[PDB]
Amino acid sequence: NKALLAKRKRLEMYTKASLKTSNQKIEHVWKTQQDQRQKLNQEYSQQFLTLFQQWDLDMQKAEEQEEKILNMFRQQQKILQQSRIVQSQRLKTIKQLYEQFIKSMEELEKNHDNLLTGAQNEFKKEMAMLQKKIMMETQQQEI
Amino acid sequence: INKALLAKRKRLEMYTKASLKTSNQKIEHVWKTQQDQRQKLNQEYSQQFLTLFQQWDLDMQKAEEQEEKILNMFRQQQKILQQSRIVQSQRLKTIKQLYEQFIKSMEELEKNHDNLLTGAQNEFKKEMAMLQKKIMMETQQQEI
Amino acid sequence: VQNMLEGVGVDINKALLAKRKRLEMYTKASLKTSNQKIEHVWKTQQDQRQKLNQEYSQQFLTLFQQWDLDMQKAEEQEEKILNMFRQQQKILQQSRIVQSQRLKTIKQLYEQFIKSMEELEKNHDNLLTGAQNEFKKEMAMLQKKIMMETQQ
Amino acid sequence: NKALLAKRKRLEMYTKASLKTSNQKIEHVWKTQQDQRQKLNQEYSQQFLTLFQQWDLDMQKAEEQEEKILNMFRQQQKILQQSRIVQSQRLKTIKQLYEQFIKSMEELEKNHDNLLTGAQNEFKKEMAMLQKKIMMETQQ
Repeated sequence: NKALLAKRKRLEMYTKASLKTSNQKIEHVWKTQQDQRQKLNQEYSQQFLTLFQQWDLDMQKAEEQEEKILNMFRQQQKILQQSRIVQSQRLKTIKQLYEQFIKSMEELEKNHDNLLTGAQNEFKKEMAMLQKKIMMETQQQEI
Repeated sequence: INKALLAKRKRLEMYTKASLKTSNQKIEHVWKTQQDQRQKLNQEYSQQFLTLFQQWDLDMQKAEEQEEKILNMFRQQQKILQQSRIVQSQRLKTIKQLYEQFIKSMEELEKNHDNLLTGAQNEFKKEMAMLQKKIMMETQQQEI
Repeated sequence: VQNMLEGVGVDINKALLAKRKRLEMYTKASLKTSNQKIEHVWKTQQDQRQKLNQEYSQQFLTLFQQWDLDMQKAEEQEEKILNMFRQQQKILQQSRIVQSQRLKTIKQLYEQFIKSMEELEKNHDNLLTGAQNEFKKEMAMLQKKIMMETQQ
Repeated sequence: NKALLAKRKRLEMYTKASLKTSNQKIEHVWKTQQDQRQKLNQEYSQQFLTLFQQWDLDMQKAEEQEEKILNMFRQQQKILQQSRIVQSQRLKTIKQLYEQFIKSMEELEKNHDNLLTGAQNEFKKEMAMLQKKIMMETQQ
């Protein structure tokens, strides 16, 4: 009976050990599956993170280049506006110079008119004197 | 005799006066003609220059209007370029957030599943232990 | 008497075989059931992971479809910007050609004006010469008349 | 009659000289006035020539600057275009990576199904051996 109980205890210990091992092997299958699902998620998350980081950097570069264009345009828009302003001033200058030219010609005409009248009056006196000389030197004297 | 001589003299003097008056008037008409032609020429060109200046002023008014349209067009194009960048950044944020939500939902599901699996595994262990205990008790030699 | 104990032994071995067969049948059935229950937990978990994937895939598909449509609209906007610019670029280059012509026109009219004044001066020189010569013929005729008539 | 002809010739010579002198003095007034009109034209022509030259140069620079703005616009139309192309590629890349991810998870599910089946079958063999051992040893 001591032998009987020793045999029973031996079989019970072996059963306990066998169940423990068989269950642990199944537990390792769950852990493997879980490891592989997490590994797959980590691999794709790294790839998505790389894409999102590259996209964010490209948007930062695009913002930087917009700033460069705005500055370039600001400068060129000022030069273009000034070149139009100068042309409008040029038109005003030519119109004013033309009016000045016409006015100078009118002032000169008035001066010339008065000088010509004086010269014409002298010419008339000279011609009258010439005819008076001819008349007096040819005319028959009174008897 | 002297009355006749003086009448002849008076006649010649009147003719001389009339001739000088006419000859001088003809020269005076040359001055007036020259003056007329110079003024006519100035008036003709002034009218032409005025037409050109008026047309030029209107064309400068149109050129300023069109210059404003093309600069506005560039500024409007910049608005489109800037907006498309802003929308892209929003899109990136939306996709990034949806991806993080997906990963988080999978992690939450894993935690729920872990607890459910532990419970099921414990029941399985009890059933296997019960099965082996049944085999042992039904086969074993009884105490004497 | 020994034959009896031996005959008892056969009935013992028959009983032993029957007991073993019964336990083997029960074990087979129990392992099958216990494994099936675990398999169902696995299938449930797998169903819920697939359901989650299907739900997110639908949401990602919506985002990608909306993005594709927005790129089609952006291509439409880009085409209108070009077309409005092409029209405006033509009007602007035409304006600049006209103002170039205006400078040429004014420069030519100015040169024509100066040349006309020079030509008029030359014509006026001939009108004065002609008038002075006519005056010189009239004075000679007048003197001839006075001379001839004062001798009479 | 010799005296009469001498007198006439003297008066004719004087008249010719007087008309010549009087006309020359008027001609000089005319030439002076003409000189002053010609001088005035030359002064203004110099000023107009300067303005026209400067205007021509300013129109050359205005043409070049307009060209720069039109060029700047054309360069941005290319950037807005290359923005649309890069976006479409980016969308394609993300969409493909997402589909790959979903497909990989489906493939993993199928592999995991086989790992569980295999483990369950090994477990069944282990329990059968264990029962056989208990049975054989409880009789001996």
